[PDB]
Amino acid sequence: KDRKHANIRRCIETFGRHITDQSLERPTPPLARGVEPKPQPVRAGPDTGSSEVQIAILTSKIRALSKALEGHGGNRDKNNKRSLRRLCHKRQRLLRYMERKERGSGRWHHMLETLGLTPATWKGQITL
Amino acid sequence: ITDFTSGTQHGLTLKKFQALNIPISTPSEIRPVQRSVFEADTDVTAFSPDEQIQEAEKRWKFSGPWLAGMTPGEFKEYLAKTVRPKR
Amino acid sequence: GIQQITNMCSHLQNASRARLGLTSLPNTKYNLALALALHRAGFISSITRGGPHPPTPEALMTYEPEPVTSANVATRRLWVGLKYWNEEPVLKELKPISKPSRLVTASLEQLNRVARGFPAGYMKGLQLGECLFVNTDRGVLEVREAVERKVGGLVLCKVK
Amino acid sequence: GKGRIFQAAKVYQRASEAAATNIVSGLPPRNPPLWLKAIESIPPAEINTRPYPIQHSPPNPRARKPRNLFRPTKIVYPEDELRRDFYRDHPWELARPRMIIELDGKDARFLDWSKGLRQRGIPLSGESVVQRQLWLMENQGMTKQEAYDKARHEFYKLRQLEQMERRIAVEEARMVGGYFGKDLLTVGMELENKTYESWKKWATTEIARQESARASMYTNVVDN
Amino acid sequence: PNKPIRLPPLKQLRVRQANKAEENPCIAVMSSVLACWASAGYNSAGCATVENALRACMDAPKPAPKPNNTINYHLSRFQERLTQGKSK
Amino acid sequence: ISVRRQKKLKIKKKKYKKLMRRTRNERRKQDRL
RNA sequence: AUAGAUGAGUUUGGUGAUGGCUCUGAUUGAACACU
RNA sequence: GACUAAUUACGUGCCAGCAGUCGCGGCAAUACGUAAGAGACUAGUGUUAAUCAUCAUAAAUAGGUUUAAAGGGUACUCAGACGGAAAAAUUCGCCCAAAUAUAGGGGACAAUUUUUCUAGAGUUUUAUGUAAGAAGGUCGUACUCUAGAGUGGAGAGAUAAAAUUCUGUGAUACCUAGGGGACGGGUAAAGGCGAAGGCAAUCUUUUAUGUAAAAACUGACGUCGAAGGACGAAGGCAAAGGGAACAAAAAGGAUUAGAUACCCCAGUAGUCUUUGCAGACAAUUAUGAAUGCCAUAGGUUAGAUUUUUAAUUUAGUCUAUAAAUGAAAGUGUAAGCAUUUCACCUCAAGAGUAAGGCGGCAACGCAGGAACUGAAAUCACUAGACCGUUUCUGACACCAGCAAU
RNA sequence: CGCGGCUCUGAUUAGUGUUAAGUCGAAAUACGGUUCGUGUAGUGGAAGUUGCACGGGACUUAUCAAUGUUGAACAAUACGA
RNA sequence: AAUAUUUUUGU
Ligand SMILES: [K+]
Ligand SMILES: [K+]
Ligand SMILES: [K+]
Ligand SMILES: [K+]
Ligand SMILES: [K+]
Ligand SMILES: [K+]
Ligand SMILES: [K+]
Ligand SMILES: [K+]
Ligand SMILES: [Mg+2]
Ligand SMILES: [Mg+2]
Ligand SMILES: [Mg+2]
Ligand SMILES: [Mg+2]
Ligand SMILES: [Mg+2]
Ligand SMILES: [Mg+2]
Ligand SMILES: [Mg+2]
Ligand SMILES: [Mg+2]
Ligand SMILES: [Mg+2]
Ligand SMILES: [Mg+2]
Ligand SMILES: [Mg+2]
Ligand SMILES: [Mg+2]
Ligand SMILES: [Mg+2]
Ligand SMILES: [Mg+2]
Ligand SMILES: [Mg+2]
Ligand SMILES: [Mg+2]
Ligand SMILES: [Mg+2]
Ligand SMILES: [Mg+2]
Ligand SMILES: [Mg+2]
Ligand SMILES: [Mg+2]
Ligand SMILES: [Mg+2]
Ligand SMILES: [Mg+2]
Ligand SMILES: [Mg+2]
Ligand SMILES: [Mg+2]
Ligand SMILES: [Mg+2]
Ligand SMILES: [Mg+2]
Ligand SMILES: [Mg+2]
Ligand SMILES: [Mg+2]
Ligand SMILES: [Mg+2]
Ligand SMILES: [Mg+2]
Ligand SMILES: [Mg+2]
Ligand SMILES: [Mg+2]
Ligand SMILES: [Mg+2]
Ligand SMILES: [Mg+2]
Ligand SMILES: [Mg+2]
Ligand SMILES: [Mg+2]
Ligand SMILES: [Mg+2]
Ligand SMILES: [Mg+2]
Ligand SMILES: [Mg+2]
Ligand SMILES: [Mg+2]
Ligand SMILES: [Mg+2]
Ligand SMILES: [Mg+2]
Ligand SMILES: [Mg+2]
Ligand SMILES: [Mg+2]
Ligand SMILES: [Mg+2]
Ligand SMILES: [Mg+2]
Ligand SMILES: [Mg+2]
Repeated sequence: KDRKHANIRRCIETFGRHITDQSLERPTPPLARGVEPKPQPVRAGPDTGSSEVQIAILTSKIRALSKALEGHGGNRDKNNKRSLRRLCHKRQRLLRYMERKERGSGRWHHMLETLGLTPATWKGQITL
Repeated sequence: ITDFTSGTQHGLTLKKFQALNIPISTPSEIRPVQRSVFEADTDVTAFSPDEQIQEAEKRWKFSGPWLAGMTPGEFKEYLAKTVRPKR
Repeated sequence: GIQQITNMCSHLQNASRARLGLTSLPNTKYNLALALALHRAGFISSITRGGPHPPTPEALMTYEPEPVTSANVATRRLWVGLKYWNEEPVLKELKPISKPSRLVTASLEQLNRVARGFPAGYMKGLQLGECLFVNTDRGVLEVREAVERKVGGLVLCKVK
Repeated sequence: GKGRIFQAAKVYQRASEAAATNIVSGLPPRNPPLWLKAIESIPPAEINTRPYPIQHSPPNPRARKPRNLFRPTKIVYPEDELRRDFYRDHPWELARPRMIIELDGKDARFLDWSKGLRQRGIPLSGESVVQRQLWLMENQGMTKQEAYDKARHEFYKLRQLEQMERRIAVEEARMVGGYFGKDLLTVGMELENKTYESWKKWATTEIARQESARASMYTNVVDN
Repeated sequence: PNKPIRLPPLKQLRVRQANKAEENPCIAVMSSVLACWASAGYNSAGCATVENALRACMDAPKPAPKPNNTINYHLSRFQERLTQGKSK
Repeated sequence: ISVRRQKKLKIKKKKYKKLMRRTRNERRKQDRL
């Protein structure tokens, strides 16, 4: 549990939109036709709700659980088989939304290559 | 129904005590010195930040609790919810 | 969407059924449209938007609401004044017609028939006291207003 | 549905229609009830309509979905906080009986709290101190504690004289041949005797009763 | 610990046996007689004083019935007020 | 469904369960399991 | 096309429901029986 | 005969016959067969068959599923339906408005799309609380086995009563010392936890939701969800362990008219562990999931705030009510007012059956008719009667006594 | 000519419907005289019955050993069922 | 307080 909340601090420090707005070259999606960029108010705190941070936090829970189900006696834990299916499906709905919302922005590619999220994680149907 | 009860248990007990014709004096530690309670020096509740400790001995109505009296749990609640948010 | 008007129809019934003086509704462009039609028809007393608490009843009409910006739009609400007369509510029934699953659109030739107590399409004739509200280009009018303006549109609900 | 259809508010509408025409068609309607014209112009009031009750305190502004919007609110005044402070510092002030039975309701007409604690119509009690404190605290711009001390000391000087009168008034009456009845101290003790005696009867009866239980535990019926 | 609940609506709030049931006193004296015979014996002398008490009991007249208790009447006055109501 | 009517279904399912046992071997000879 | 919307018998010790069946209305490129 | 407009007499006697439905006929039948009268249609009149309507009786308009036919065992989820706020582009959907209308007008709503917004749904800040789940280990009361040629020396256990049975090869009872398996006392509550199934000794390790309070963050990312896949009580199959206790089977002793039974002496699978199959349950709240909304009171669970005494308040759960709703019983955080979406129902019986097929080692499961026979099946309530049903009230009803048969 | 489908028929054999008047028991409805049903696995001429877990459509059908009080004297022009 | 023999049938 200590690593759980320590990793949550790493995800916010790596994929936090307040840190990637300057570490990346083109984080935001490309502007649309007729749309002009305007200044927006500054954030009053760390970005912890963006789909990037959430997808990373779900990747940390999927590894801790999937690793516990593959360990000794992990097959006997038939009640957490649903917990894993709910983390992969919850992550599928954020990747399916962030895909069309980010329109292929650099901030969207930094999350895939860093976490290794391939199309099999959100594109089709996840059947475990 | 109006839940009532006879009040003579305390109503007449006050009339009995007042029939003894004795005042109330500050406690004395064991030269008897019976000092009255209602006096401008001791019987005072209003104060100012100028009065030092030498005048705090006269007051009788304090805002803070008595530490030695509070229980270990009542003391924790005081330290955390009344003292800690005052630094 | 039409789901909001359906919730508004049910709530206004539950409020009248409970004999409540005031009633709150979510502040939306669609709800204000039908509310003005009910008020213009004579079913509700007044419409004033305010915070989560009802305005001062003594100065309801004189109430001066604050501007609606993004800092308070999530808390605004439409406060409607219900009517009760002769030991009977004036807005007893608010049966809807166009539901989220199906939107019913009526023509001018059909509203002219429904306005005189004759069925037409998925609607029924209007009897004494009944009333039908239609959402058209000229706003949320009454079947007799839309018939006068010679327009059709989307049927919202039937009021008794 | 345990209730019944009460149409008490429509007795006129119903009686007015039943008296408009005659059951025997072809004849004029008979005279209506004598009460139909008396309340002709006095309709009933609107009942069963929940309004927004009077708010005796600023309602919670931070609530986004507030409940109990049709619930009467509690009536709290600035004096409630002063009454609790005084009567807690003077608990035995509650033993002094106080009548809450009004005579004609016109008691607050002669109360001028700029004069002092002693007012017309009301007795000198913890309320006079509260009303005097609230005046000084508001008009004279005194603090809660400052006004409390001033109004509290005036209360003591008046109570002291009351206790001194009882002592001197009795001592003064005996110096001229004035005798009195049984004081409260003596009457109180006599009552305890009658009760203590009744307890003694209950103690001796139960004590003897327990002896039988102690002897009945063991068995000695053989009479060895 | 929780406090006593508010009883549901009942048909009648009453106690079955209002007035206590008096136990025959001589039945207790007989038990003492049967105790002597068990330990001492039947044709013995230790049960003399106990057997005599059993004869004197059955000879004495039984007490008179006590006045009935009026508890059930007062329970019926405060039923709807103490409980949730009356059901029928 | 009442209990009286449930007992009607109880007798039907039992007589069938009891029949499929008696004719189990016969249905095995003819390859009708 | 603005007059066009209808019921009845029958389960029960009985009441109220549910749910069938039957009759009431119109008709046939009809058949049969008596005419 | 009634439905259905229109009556008597005689004969017949559950026979002969009548009948669309309910029904009629057992020796004084308005119902059968004659005679007369009466009611009606008319060159037509009846009957049979068929179709529509009756039937909201497959309900798109326009139904319903707590107890009457009918809610799937579960919810994560692909497709698919449905789903906020304030603006804009496009379609010109929708409307004028047709005649399958050229070309336009109106802009509320609708479809695709764009920009913003925070009320929905989510994330962070170790919450508290908690028998969800899993791994590796242990603890204890009782039980049982072995030994101490223990103490003691004739009974014990069983049942309503007994018998089979145990014991002189020393039992039961009372101890000592070694083991051996599974169980979970109190705490404990209308309490709580999980999608459900279900989860209650204890330590360490391990795992996903959820709830309260404030702030911050993302900015409609939402709900439902055929199918597939996963999970799924007890019992069961397969393999290897374990085996104290309980106990289908098999077996014996009693009870009884008979007794496979209920009871008893004993007792194998099985229950437990590990790895698979299996997928049926009163898998229940007889009530799918979810959203919006409707007046109070008394308890209770985990929090929060406070003038922490005692009152507010968020999310649950449980009793009793109002308006209301319902066939009623009753519900009343819903079985109400509405909406979304999936599953399912269309008289009884045959039947959840047959056949072909699919899954499985098997047991069985999924899916799923028709023929034959009917006018009824079915629900809630009301008042009684009954109860090897409770508490009472009368009576030679009984007890007791005497007399008699 | 072969394969597959389809119709009819088949010794023998199974289920179900109907039929007032037969035989054997008495399972359910009351605590139905062993609580009844659901699932599953056995068993018995038959209905039934047995193990295991589960449901109430059965026990909310619940109704005092807290035994129930000298709660401020008395007399007065006060007070007066 | 923890008690429990048996007792079928009715055109
Ligand atoms: K348009
Ligand atoms: K021995
Ligand atoms: K929960
Ligand atoms: K045994
Ligand atoms: K499986
Ligand atoms: K509550
Ligand atoms: K069949
Ligand atoms: K019951
Ligand atoms: Mg296990
Ligand atoms: Mg059913
Ligand atoms: Mg009946
Ligand atoms: Mg019906
Ligand atoms: Mg007639
Ligand atoms: Mg009949
Ligand atoms: Mg005839
Ligand atoms: Mg002709
Ligand atoms: Mg269900
Ligand atoms: Mg299934
Ligand atoms: Mg099922
Ligand atoms: Mg256009
Ligand atoms: Mg934005
Ligand atoms: Mg913001
Ligand atoms: Mg939120
Ligand atoms: Mg914790
Ligand atoms: Mg020996
Ligand atoms: Mg052990
Ligand atoms: Mg359960
Ligand atoms: Mg326990
Ligand atoms: Mg879902
Ligand atoms: Mg599925
Ligand atoms: Mg199993
Ligand atoms: Mg097993
Ligand atoms: Mg085996
Ligand atoms: Mg036997
Ligand atoms: Mg197991
Ligand atoms: Mg279960
Ligand atoms: Mg579902
Ligand atoms: Mg609970
Ligand atoms: Mg309730
Ligand atoms: Mg309803
Ligand atoms: Mg059927
Ligand atoms: Mg099936
Ligand atoms: Mg088959
Ligand atoms: Mg009855
Ligand atoms: Mg006799
Ligand atoms: Mg006799
Ligand atoms: Mg003789
Ligand atoms: Mg043949
Ligand atoms: Mg039985
Ligand atoms: Mg029986
Ligand atoms: Mg039985
Ligand atoms: Mg059973
Ligand atoms: Mg057997
Ligand atoms: Mg029963
Ligand atoms: Mg019979």
